[PDB]
Amino acid sequence: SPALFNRCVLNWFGDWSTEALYQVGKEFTSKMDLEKPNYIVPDYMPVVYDKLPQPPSHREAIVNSCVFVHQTLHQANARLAKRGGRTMAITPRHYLDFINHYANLFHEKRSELEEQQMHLNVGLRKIKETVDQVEE
Amino acid sequence: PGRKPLSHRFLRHVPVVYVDYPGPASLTQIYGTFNRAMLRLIPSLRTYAEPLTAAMVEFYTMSQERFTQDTQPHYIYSPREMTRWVRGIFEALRPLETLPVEGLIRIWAHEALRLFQDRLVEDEERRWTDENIDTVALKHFPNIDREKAMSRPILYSNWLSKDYIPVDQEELRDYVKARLKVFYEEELDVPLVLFNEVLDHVLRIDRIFRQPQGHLLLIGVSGAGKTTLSRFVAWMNGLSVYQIKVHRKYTGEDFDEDLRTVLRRSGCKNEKIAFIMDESNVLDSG
Amino acid sequence: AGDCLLSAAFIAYAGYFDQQMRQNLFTTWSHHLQQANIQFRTDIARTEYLSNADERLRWQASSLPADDLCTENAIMLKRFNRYPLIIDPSGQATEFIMNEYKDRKITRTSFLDDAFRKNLESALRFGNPLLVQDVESYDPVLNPVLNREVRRTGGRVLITLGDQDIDLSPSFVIFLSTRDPTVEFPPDLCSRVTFVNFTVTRSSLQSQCLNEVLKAERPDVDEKRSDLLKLQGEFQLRLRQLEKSLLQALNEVKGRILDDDTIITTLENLKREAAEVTRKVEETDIVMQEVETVSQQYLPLSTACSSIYFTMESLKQIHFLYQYSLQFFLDIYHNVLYENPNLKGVTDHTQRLSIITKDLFQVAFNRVARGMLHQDHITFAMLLARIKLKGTVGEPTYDAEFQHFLRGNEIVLSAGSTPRIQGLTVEQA
Ligand SMILES: Nc1ncnc2c1ncn2[C@@H]1O[C@H](COP(=O)(O)OP(=O)(O)O)[C@@H](O)[C@H]1O
Repeated sequence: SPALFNRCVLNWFGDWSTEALYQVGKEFTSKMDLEKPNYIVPDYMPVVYDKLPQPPSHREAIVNSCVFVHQTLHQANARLAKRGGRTMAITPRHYLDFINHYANLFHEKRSELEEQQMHLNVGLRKIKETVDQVEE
Repeated sequence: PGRKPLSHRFLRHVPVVYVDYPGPASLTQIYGTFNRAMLRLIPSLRTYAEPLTAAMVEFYTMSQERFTQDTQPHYIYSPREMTRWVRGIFEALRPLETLPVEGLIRIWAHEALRLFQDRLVEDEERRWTDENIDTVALKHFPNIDREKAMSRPILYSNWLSKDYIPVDQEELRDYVKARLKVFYEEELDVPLVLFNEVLDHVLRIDRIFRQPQGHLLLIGVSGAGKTTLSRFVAWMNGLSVYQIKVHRKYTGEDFDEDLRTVLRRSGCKNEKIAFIMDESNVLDSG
Repeated sequence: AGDCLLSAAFIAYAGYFDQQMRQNLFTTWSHHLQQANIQFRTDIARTEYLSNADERLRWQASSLPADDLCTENAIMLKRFNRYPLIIDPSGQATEFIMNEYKDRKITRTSFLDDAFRKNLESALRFGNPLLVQDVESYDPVLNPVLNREVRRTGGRVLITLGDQDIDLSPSFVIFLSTRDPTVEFPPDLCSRVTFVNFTVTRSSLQSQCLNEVLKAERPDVDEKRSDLLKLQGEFQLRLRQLEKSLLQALNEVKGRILDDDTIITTLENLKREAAEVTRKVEETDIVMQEVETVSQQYLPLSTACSSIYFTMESLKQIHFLYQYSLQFFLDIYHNVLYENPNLKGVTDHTQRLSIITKDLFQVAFNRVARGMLHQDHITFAMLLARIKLKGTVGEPTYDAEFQHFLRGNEIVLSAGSTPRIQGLTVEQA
């Protein structure tokens, strides 16, 4: 409607840019433990042009991978619409859900691995005790 | 669209005339009268009223030459844009006093960005608009020194200080981070991160809310964050939010009733209203 | 971190896409994490990483088909943030999702009925699951629960629907379900749901046919591949469980030498089991190569199967009487694999494959042509001929010749049509 598009002030609030996606990725993945001192720095993979360090670290590389997979879904929809069609649009809410799934499943798997390792340690200590017992 | 041709049986009685958009001379006269009325608040800039209009008229002109409805449906321009321009400058100049021409053109450029630049889609059009703003400001006012147009931030906010003053980008970023902190605590538990353009649009929404204007139209993909930012800015400026929860058996008289509820609650009672609704709330052209 | 990212991207993004598109998306993501040196476990399988055996067995007992697509979709319905929107031509998904939520009294409704609101809030109060069909005519008052808006005031969560205010009861889940595969949802609804696609395609049917062949013809390849899938999660959980049994037994016995015989049998069984697992680990990539070789051997048959079935569905274009379902082709395929007189005593695997291919073509044509007009018999025969030509090796594709034969005879070359010899006539010329 030209009358409505003319009668007020119009603001183009487009889809989140790459920098916005990258900042969301950092802030929503801050609480998880992604520090890998022994991360061998690779080369290439330009997705976001303003990497905070020129050599990326583990956390920044993973957030870069998240923004890459979002861009990959965008490209997949573009290609699928080009060849035939039948495509549903992807919104930043999908990115938020992706990050939420990543965080929750990461905490779940890390916690179960710590539980298994702690059970392993308890078993080791108990078996050391029973070895002492059989020696006695 | 939504318009139906009149029957020839009835057109025979009624004469019709075409009132096109006012020409450059007519726009110049009308908005020069508005400017001359406006700048009498501060007598120090009365002599820069006619050229100020000329610059706005020229900017409107090449904004209309390009940006046709073929490029984008929302790319429409009317003297309504100019009246909002004048009203915004007047609202900004209302508290300002003994203002030199520096501030006059600073707010003029700010309003130019906030009317002819934020509605754009691609970056090239945005930079073309900014270049034209700078070029027109230099063309009509070449005695002014170049400290106002090259200011890239060029952002305003009443939040800091007491009246509408230019603010610093990072000094405003920290402030709005603190306010959004306090916000997510009160309603909207889901964390909100503050990046660059989200700061831009919250500033634009605040600017449109402060003026005695009627409506904000937000265009963008779903889930990007228009509604949450509108609610957040309404939270800052103390605007109550009324959301209409439509359904399948929703009818037009319900829209009439909650419309009149909004009008009474906004006019009979002085408390300000930010009435928010989406496409799902609209069903028919009524 | 890498495998977690891959799994999250799969369960959050890779919905509504057929198996080949999900696989390509996963391959692209894994290739990027390889470029980023992000340590993700190689050749990881998402079917059992996100789910151990128990709930797979429960889903199978809950009327769910054994497809990899259906397994991944059951994963998606199991772990979700946005409420799912199930797309399914058949009724298998709805039956599965009702049988899964029978204990928590899931209810049936749709958008069209006038009582949708009533049981909507009725399920909202008691935390009752709610499946609702016919998503095509979307209902807007479902918006504030899809957004999961929570007005928690006074130490208790609340929700607003229309002019009503309602108490949002925990353990409440809604599953949107549709029937028509070809529908275009608006972006506002698309953003609020995690799309789950059950539509069968060439990719999905190819996967089912290949899996069924590997189960029937070569059960040893099937057991080796199954062992490969269990190697990542299932064997380790069994190992931990029987380790816990060992620890409990040691505690109850307190390490008596008199009971050392019973305990040493358990530890020797433990050592044998561990040796078996390590032998599987040390022979893993050999097994992968062998399974890859067998899958490449049986690949053309599955492609032929998918092509034949989608040819059967396309037969409805000629005549309204040629409606065929996936169950018809599955019955044909089961008859060819098992009830085959030609496989009474054949033992050579390549010979068995060739006989299955030939008899599949024969039986499919025979069953379809029995209920098909006589003037159309040669058409479907030519279609199966094209399918074999695409599936056979050592022959050119004959794309240009077939294109001319089909539609290249309608091309503009009327200029220079010489009468030539008296035998040739104008249309012949
Ligand atoms: N800047 C942001 N940072 C984090 N999350 C955001 C931001 N903007 C929007 N969201 C998310 O979007 C959701 C609501 O989106 P909404 O405003 O309904 O989108 P739309 O206006 O397209 O309907 C919220 O749950 C919120 O988490």
